[PDB]
Amino acid sequence: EIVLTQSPGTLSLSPGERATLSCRASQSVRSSYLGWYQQKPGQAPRLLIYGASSRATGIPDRFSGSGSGTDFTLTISRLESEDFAVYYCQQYDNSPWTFGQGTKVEIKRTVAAPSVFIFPPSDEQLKSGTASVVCLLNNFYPREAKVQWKVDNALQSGNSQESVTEQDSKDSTYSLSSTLTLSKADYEKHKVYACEVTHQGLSSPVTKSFNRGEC
Amino acid sequence: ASVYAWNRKRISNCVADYSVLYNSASFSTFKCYGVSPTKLNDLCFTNVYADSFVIRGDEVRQIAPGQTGKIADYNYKLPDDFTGCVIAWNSNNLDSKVGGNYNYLYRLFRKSNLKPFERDISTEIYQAGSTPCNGVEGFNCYFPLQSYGFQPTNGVGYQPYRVVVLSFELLHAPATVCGPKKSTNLVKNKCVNFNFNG
Amino acid sequence: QMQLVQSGPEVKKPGTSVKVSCKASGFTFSSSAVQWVRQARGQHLEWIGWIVVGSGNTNYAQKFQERVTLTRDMSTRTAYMELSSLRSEDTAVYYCAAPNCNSTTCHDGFDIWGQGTVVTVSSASTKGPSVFPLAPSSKSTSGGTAALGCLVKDYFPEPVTVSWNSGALTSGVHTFPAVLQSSGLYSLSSVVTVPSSSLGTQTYICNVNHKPSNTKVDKKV
Repeated sequence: EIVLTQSPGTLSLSPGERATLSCRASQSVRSSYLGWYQQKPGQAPRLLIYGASSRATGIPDRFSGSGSGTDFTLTISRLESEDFAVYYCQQYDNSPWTFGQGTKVEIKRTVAAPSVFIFPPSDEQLKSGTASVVCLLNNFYPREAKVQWKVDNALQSGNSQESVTEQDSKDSTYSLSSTLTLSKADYEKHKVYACEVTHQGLSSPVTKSFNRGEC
Repeated sequence: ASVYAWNRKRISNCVADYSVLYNSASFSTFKCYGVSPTKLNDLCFTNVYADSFVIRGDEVRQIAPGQTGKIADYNYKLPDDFTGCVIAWNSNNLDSKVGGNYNYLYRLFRKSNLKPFERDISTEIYQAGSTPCNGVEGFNCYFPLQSYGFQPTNGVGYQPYRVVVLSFELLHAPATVCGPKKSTNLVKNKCVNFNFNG
Repeated sequence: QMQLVQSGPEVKKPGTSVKVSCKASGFTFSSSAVQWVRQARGQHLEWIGWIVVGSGNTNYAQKFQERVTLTRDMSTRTAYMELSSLRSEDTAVYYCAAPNCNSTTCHDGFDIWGQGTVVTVSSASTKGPSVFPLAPSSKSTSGGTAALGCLVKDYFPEPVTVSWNSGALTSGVHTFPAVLQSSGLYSLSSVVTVPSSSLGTQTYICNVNHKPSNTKVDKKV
């Protein structure tokens, strides 16, 4: 009963620069009933701004919302390393109380290279009657990058599990590993498997491949 | 009546028969603060006030001087030097219905505790926040009156009780509300020790 | 201290009903209100419902309207939520939140938050993990920094705690989040960067852990 589209989709700035989030409602709401919350990775969210313009207790003085008619704002007037989290807007008007999608802030770092890696199967697994090949990407920036699978120079679109670790603290990159699982029947009939990466920090995809029978 | 809008009746110019209401064998609770109940017919006052309402069995303890809770703070308060009686009994037959009775209410939200013998019927929306309510219910703007769930299959703890509180006021007036006076048989032609009315 | 203390993680099966509670302490609980929300892993928050402590009036969203109940007990100052007719699409973290109130007038936003209870819905039986060797290929890297790690497959339910050298060497490792597959068993992998000069001259053993089956294993690779 209320549409709260949140902008921007993601926020990518260095520690010190200033940010302006916004929550846009598709109907009128009163500024006395909108709140901004912050959740750090893994913890329970903590209230930041109540009444769309009034700070909370314990929050620093740097933080300050604005809260106009139906079109609400949130100005973070300097960004720390503490500040990178996700932020949500909630409305308390009698209609179903809704949340926004939530904006995530990431630290602007340097475009790093996703070194393609591969790992063959293992006899421990190939005693169990299975098959699995993993292609690794580590210490690259930004997050966006795609891995594809080759099996005798062909893709496999079903049974491809990809995961990515959250941003580090020391180097501040992402590292994602994709696993391609088969049956030991399948791996017993096919030989050569390959993967490649697509990222901005490079010009062309770079290949890390291997062939069966040679560990 | 409901406890938040209890009904008062002023009784005067009549011969109260207090000791007959004493032994009804009907009232679960009978207390008398400041007046002994075995001597009710020989102390007579100017006005007697009767207050009647309905509460639940577990809150009857609160209807007494010096007690606090929800009834004694937002609905009905008795002073420290109350002189009178409190009478209550169980009326589950008349005040409860299968599934509940939803005609008896009680105030739950108020800014401050009531002064003794003060009656409020205001139904403005209670502001539990620092946010102006403008008469629309929601967050931190609650309606102050909660209904009683009077169901006939409860225990005696949640079972309805009817309460009547008698306040014996004495001002400097010639005390119109006096009790009955026994008048023995009349004997003649013997040296007797008479006491006619005066 | 102003806090809500919540119950423990729960594992349930589809079609059953689950009941979670959080106890209030440190403030005047009798005037506040409590709202319940939920969150999947990495997803947006979703509003479940809210309830007034005093009167007991409740409100639920359209999605959960017919299959949730919110109740409270003033005697012990506890709030309860029961969710019925379960589905596999309800595995998430549940939070209860209330404003700080003290008996006269109180705050205008949900400031106090619980720590959240993790509710898992799966018909799979409790199993135990297996650890497999991510072979460092003899020449996968020229002597720079090379990758070597551990596969963990077929463990249920979460979580599995991993380490190397009895925990001692922690520089340069990445422990990946769990992945939920068709077979119901989760699967996470842990990797380390050490040159090929290390793989023949440095020593590593892999440590895996699962207490609900008491599982401690070591895999030379």
